[PDB]
Amino acid sequence: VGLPYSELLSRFFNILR
Amino acid sequence: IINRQATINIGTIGHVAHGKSTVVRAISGVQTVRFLERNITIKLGYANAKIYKCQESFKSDKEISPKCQRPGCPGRYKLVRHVSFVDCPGHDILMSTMLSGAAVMDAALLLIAGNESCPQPQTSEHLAAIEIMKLKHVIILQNKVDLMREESALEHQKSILKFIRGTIADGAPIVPISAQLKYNIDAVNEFIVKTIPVPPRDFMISPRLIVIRSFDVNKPGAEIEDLKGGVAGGSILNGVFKLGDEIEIRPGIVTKDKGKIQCKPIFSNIVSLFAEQNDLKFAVPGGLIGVGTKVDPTLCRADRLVGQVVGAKGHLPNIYTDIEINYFLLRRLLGVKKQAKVRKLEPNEVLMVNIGSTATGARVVAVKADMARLQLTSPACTEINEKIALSRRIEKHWRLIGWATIKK
Repeated sequence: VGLPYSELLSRFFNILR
Repeated sequence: IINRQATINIGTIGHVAHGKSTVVRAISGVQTVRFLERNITIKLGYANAKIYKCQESFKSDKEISPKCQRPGCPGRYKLVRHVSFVDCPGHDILMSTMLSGAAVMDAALLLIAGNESCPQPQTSEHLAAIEIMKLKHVIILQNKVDLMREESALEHQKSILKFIRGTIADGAPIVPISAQLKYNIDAVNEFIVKTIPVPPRDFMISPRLIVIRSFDVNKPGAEIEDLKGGVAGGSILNGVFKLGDEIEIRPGIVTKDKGKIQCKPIFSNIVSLFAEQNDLKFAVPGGLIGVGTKVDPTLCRADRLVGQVVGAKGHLPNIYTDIEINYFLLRRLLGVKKQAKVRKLEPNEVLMVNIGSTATGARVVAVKADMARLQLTSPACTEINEKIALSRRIEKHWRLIGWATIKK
């Protein structure tokens, strides 16, 4: 399943050091 | 919140130099055991992860610490589950320790890095072993995303999704995480609760224990006046154990060497039980529990208790030398970087046969269409049927061929 994954990846890229 | 031990065995699989131990450290906190005397028997770590959900948001409710001050709500977290980690090796030579860990497991965690190549030989070999030994509850995790770009990580996801089509598993959750940076761990803890249901496990089933690791507590400086017994790092899948029960280690013992050996299974009584952190009286099946037996600390030193079956008193598991196997072969070999077609089994050839946890070198006596007769050099016990994964010497080190079942 690859539909809520893209929202989790975009959340990860937003919060990075 | 009351202290409770492991409910379900969850393992972690990946590749070498990825950082599987760093992923375990990010989820739970306590570092891996392997990194001389204690713990050392098989290549596996030990760390307990805590799942406490705040239902006073969505994924952030499941927290590492029991006290809730992070998600927003001042109210304390509720008890859901306590899990144990059994980290399996991701190497081509270390195959027997992986298949021993797969029988212990009930759920799996796959790790694929972004920057590296899409079809990895070891992870496909771990996926094949999962399909053989029934471990369908798999969560796919992306290891490193920050090194990769915005579009490249999305293209890597599409190549993983296209790869998982012909396999038995259809609906597996995918999460993007980081081990060193510590992010999105709460989402993984949410998926563990939701996607994995606990299988039915009752008091009725006769007690059986599978020993993986060997603990001996002998301290430098301390005198011989205070000695600790040989603790066995075993896992229970059926039957509830308590303090003060008789145990026999089935396969046998080498204590005396012209003539013949006529020895019984190694008898031992439970002295102490080690679960979670504190001393507990009951042993709930579905977790790694250090059973402190009367057996000597010299026997539980290093490489002696690696894949040995244990039965409770008043029960007789049979010892076999000639085993009847019902084998099925795969199309092409998995584990190699050139992929070659699997040839027919030749008479009299050494094969590493992994019956659950037991590591034995077996020779083929008779070759048929579906069944094969195998002679074992070292004795291995059979209780019910047991899930088996076969491995052969074709190119340098051991390679997986297919699956087998004992018909006895």
